[PDB]
Amino acid sequence: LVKNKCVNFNFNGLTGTGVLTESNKKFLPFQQFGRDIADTTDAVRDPQ
Amino acid sequence: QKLIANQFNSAIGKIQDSLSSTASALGKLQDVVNQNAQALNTLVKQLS
Ligand SMILES: *[C@@H]1O[C@H](CO)[C@@H](O[C@@H]2O[C@H](CO)[C@@H](O)[C@H](O)[C@H]2NC(C)=O)[C@H](O)[C@H]1NC(C)=O
Ligand SMILES: *[C@@H]1O[C@H](CO)[C@@H](O)[C@H](O)[C@H]1NC(C)=O
Repeated sequence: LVKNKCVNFNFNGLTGTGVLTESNKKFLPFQQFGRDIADTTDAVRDPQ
Repeated sequence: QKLIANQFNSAIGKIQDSLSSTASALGKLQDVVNQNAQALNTLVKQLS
């Protein structure tokens, strides 16, 4: 995993291009992907 | 002249209150801004 640098990511089959950063967002145990106003995925939970 | 001085200088005096105490004063301009921020915001939701 690479943080804070522009990368080409695949998380649980979700693919894209982003800058992976840490976050304080708190997902309920059953939630996996967060989404934005534009529905483009804002926040994911590192699976491992 | 003196009578007009008092009437003029007092007239400018009233503008301050009518501006500061009433939010609808600029309602033309505040709408011109609230149209773009409304049109762009909607243009982002279209991504959903
Ligand atoms: C014309 O009107 C003005 C006010 O609109 C008069 O000036 C006022 O006169 C009274 C005295 O009765 C004062 O108490 C006010 O302070 C005055 N106001 C101002 C702004 O000066 C003026 O006297 C009137 N002139 C005539 C000829 O009637
Ligand atoms: C994956 O393995 C690493 C060590 O190999 C371990 O630290 C991690 O907890 C594992 N993944 C998960 C989701 O626990």
